[PDB]
Amino acid sequence: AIIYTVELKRYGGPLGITISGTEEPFDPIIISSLTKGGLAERTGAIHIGDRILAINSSSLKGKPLSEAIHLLQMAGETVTLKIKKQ
Amino acid sequence: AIIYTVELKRYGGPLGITISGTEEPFDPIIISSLTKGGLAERTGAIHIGDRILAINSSSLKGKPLSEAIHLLQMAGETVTLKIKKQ
Amino acid sequence: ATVRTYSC
Amino acid sequence: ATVRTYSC
Repeated sequence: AIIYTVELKRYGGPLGITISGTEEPFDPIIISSLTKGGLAERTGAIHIGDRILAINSSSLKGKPLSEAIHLLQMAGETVTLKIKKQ
Repeated sequence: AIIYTVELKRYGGPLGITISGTEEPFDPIIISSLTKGGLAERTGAIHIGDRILAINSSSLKGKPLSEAIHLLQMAGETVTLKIKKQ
Repeated sequence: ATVRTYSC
Repeated sequence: ATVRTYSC
């Protein structure tokens, strides 16, 4: 299991990705796409298929997509993501 | 300028990264190659050509390659790399 | 369950 | 000027 953490400085903009998931607690939250020319793509830090285990230190284990969204809405200039490779 | 940070858990094994640099303080320390099948390569979050600005929070600004070697050997189980895109 | 997509 | 490498 390859797990790593990345800290992204978004320079006032979005991370440049879309995540997908359900409200079923243990379903995984996955990175589904990368915006062309966006931060995620330019850094090459995260990719499609990657599972998000935590955001800003708050675990998503057994948490619905709505929780991930709640956290993202409170993201500051720097966002930390714990990633699990598929 | 795009900077991001990656935290890797090498445990007892290697990061699977080869860095290059001179002993001239101002010269940049760069990621020159990745071990095929190594941790760094598997994450897909580390790229050849990018510059290492800091290791485990200690800045390499004005520091020679030898300092980076020193920091990596003392980094412990978790290695945090602050990276600047090339 | 329903799968939703969120841009961020 | 001498460039060296280190593998880890």
